[PDB]
Amino acid sequence: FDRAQSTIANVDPEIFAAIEQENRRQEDHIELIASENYTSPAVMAAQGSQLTNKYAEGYPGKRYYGGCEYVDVVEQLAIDRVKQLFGAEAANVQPNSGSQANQGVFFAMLKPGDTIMGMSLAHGGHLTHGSPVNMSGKWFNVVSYGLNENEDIDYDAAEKLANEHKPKLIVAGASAFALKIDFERLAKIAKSVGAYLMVDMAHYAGLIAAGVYPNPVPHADFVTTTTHKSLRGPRGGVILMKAEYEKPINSAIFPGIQGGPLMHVIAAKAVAFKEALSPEFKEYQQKVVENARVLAETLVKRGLRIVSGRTESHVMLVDLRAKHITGKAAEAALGAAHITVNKNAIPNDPEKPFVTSGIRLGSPAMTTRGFGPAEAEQVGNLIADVLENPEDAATIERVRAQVAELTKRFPVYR
Amino acid sequence: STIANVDPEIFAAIEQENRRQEDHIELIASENYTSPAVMAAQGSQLTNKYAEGYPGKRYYGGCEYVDVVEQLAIDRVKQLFGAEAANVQPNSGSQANQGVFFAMLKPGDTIMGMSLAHGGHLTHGSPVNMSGKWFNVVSYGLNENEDIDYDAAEKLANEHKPKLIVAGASAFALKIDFERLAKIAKSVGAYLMVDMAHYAGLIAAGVYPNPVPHADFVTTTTHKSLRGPRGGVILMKAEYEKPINSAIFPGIQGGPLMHVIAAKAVAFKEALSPEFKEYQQKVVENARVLAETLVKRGLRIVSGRTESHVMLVDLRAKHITGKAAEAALGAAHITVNKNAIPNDPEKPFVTSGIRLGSPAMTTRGFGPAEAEQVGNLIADVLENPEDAATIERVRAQVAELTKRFPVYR
Ligand SMILES: Cc1ncc(COP(=O)(O)O)c(CNCC(=O)O)c1O
Ligand SMILES: Cc1ncc(COP(=O)(O)O)c(CNCC(=O)O)c1O
Repeated sequence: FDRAQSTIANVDPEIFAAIEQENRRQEDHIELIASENYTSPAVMAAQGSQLTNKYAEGYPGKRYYGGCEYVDVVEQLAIDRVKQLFGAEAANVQPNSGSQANQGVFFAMLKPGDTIMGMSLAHGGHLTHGSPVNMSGKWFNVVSYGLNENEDIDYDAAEKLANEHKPKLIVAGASAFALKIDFERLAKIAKSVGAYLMVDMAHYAGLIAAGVYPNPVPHADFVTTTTHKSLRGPRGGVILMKAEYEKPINSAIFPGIQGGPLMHVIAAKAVAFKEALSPEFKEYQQKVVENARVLAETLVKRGLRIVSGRTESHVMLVDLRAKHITGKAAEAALGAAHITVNKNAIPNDPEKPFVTSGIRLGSPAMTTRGFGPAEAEQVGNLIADVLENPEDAATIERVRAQVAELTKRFPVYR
Repeated sequence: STIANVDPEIFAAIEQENRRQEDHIELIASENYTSPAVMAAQGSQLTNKYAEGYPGKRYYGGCEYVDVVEQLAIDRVKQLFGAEAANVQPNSGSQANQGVFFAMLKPGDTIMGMSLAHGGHLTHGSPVNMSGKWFNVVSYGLNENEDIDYDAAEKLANEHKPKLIVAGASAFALKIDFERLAKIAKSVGAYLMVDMAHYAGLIAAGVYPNPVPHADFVTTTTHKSLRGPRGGVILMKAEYEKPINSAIFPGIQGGPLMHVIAAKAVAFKEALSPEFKEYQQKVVENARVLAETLVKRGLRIVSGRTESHVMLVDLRAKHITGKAAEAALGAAHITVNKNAIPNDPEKPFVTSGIRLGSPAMTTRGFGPAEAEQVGNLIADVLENPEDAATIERVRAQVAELTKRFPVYR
């Protein structure tokens, strides 16, 4: 237990080597997975702290164990800051993940077998929004809604579904949707059938905090989110709720579905929220939206199609059919050229779910490492180059060579 | 980008918590001090990676190096406990338990677990926990001798026919007869799940009976006596590998915390060393000596002895409640927690006992002599909890101990 002797290299050479290779992989690859980001050294330092040694069951000033004076300060700062970030009436910063945040809401307000509404997985919804192989879909009755012919959210069909099936709770938000979501319209739909509105803003949370994407907080009963992704924090979850749901939400997280919170991660959440309150963060998110638009614009110029026809956020879904390539094949080829994306089903995808006709692209990560409009356009063209000739070794080589020039010029961690 | 520069408030709070861990003798049985190497791992850049799925079977590309990490964690924890399969992704012990429930049960099914009043955990069927709110819970407890009442448990099993039986505890000092519990479960066609969270480190070192050969599922925290990062693990027989893995993902979790899994692997590496078995031998020794010392001073140990890291102290002969004992001891910089004893005459928030554990103090270097001194220091406070002179004298001696035995050097 000497900090000079107990280093990863000294204790575990294998793990040391793996972490080192992952550090270099993060430098040497252009990351375009929309859910990924690079969190600050300050954030990482916090969850590498001795706060992992503390059991702090309960809430600030209301713990089961003693000695929680300082972790109470930590958690309350996290609570106050995330409340300030989104203008929420109350908050819970203990969810271990985005999944647990969502489950926390379900446990608080629902009973197994209740009917819920959520965006279909096939049209950009998340697993925890009602997938039959997820708890949300196996232990509850799920009625899903999707997009219309214009590839915008079909609010009319959702309203008809709400009146027909009378859900106890409506889930909104997405893992792969490029446009602004009309939270006010959804709140009216939910109120019209006496349902709760839960918005999962995990992907947009950073953009919302900077005010470059609509805030669901004034409209929703509950707002759940991850602290990683566009919020650029540590890996974990947060529940935002109206004051009237403070008691059941806090009780649901503990002792409902969790035990001792990860106080070291909560500290990291607090550091991330502090960063998110700065003017620099708003400037970062403005560049996130700009880079995403430029990336989508460039792909359209090269003959690709964007689902919904445009992006109004950090993310886009690219229809690949014009280049006669599957999402799976595109993901692999792009990967060989050191560009990380992920395959993703498009609306009415003619391919199998594990094959798909599209790729999901996001700008938060590349924006964090300093990419601007010019680089975003270059990346778009590099992507198209691979898509038009995915198995040509010479093409992959040329692109990988240019990617190397970008990553050397824009290092992630200095 | 340091915490001090970026977030002065959080930095100061962390520094204060560092000092608090040094300046207090920690006897909360679930607490420990994990190594700098472990902390460094979950402070790594692996927090930047989404790795939904399992090694070699991810949704996303670029998982080559986190795959090496997770598989090292899986292989090492399999080796530590002789398990046929393992899942190292649970975010906590609670999620580890929920993973098993989601895999094998449907809402409304009947389960058996140790009662909370007799040392069981929240996730073993508490009505305000998921385990107890969405399932029908039949609890079993201790007999008159304050050992597990296996006869009553077998009768309850035959009567209520649970689909699953949970064993393990948060506050039980004796060796649990896992083989007996397995026979019971098999007789009624029930699964046996053992939650070994408190004993996992002792079990890895072979100083406490291993439930793995006898149970269908063994869940645990990676913190506590195993001395790793905060998180959970499921160990399971090979025939249940698929439903368990599927239940963790995409069942109840999403992206695993790869930085914490790396920290788990480092902790498992440490637990495989000869130094760890020697550590756990000292853990058992110090707990026994602590219990022995308290008995000489007139206190009583629930179950009459300890065979592990933990003990539940009956405080009634000293005419002090667990609540008062915890408060007075805390003032003297000795951290314990109140705990109800079997047939406790006091209200649940008052109790007639305190739970004590040796893992934390053993980790910072306490031996048999220090364990005995701590026992006497505790008894001094218990016998005069409101005496200012007694609290100060004990605090001064505690200060002498924490200075000679620093947690982090
Ligand atoms: C919208 C949304 N909500 C929750 C999650 C998962 O949270 P986790 O911390 O992984 O339990 C996600 C995750 N999706 C990953 C991705 O889109 O790549 C999500 O999108
Ligand atoms: C036996 C047992 N099982 C699960 C847990 C909690 O896991 P967590 O990571 O907190 O969700 C515990 C926890 N107990 C606290 C204590 O005993 O002090 C446990 O003992």
